[PDB]
Amino acid sequence: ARLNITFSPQAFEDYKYFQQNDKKMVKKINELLKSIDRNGALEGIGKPEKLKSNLTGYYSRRINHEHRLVYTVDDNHIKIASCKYHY
Amino acid sequence: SMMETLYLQQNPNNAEHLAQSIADLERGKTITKDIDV
Repeated sequence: ARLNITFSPQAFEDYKYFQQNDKKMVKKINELLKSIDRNGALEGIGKPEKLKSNLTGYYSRRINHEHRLVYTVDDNHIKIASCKYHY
Repeated sequence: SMMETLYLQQNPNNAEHLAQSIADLERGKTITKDIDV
């Protein structure tokens, strides 16, 4: 499916980094996006978690061992805060 | 239930990235694209 996805500026820069350097990472992120759209914020692949503390309102799924997709969904529209760990 | 939140917060640089990026989403500083999945 074609999904309309909103990114934070920093998440978009990181997504572009993966497009340019790690296509397998892009494929995984896109599979997570597919699952969020098909099954909702909390259901499907990547061990979805409702975040707490001052991350409340957002969710995490595991892209790989270190990177998390941090996102929320409003009226079926996916918003990405992060797709790459900022060390 | 808290481990993943703490993982994201444990490095202050990642915490700052998330705080700024959440603010950007909530304040309308965003980039939207069509992605085929």
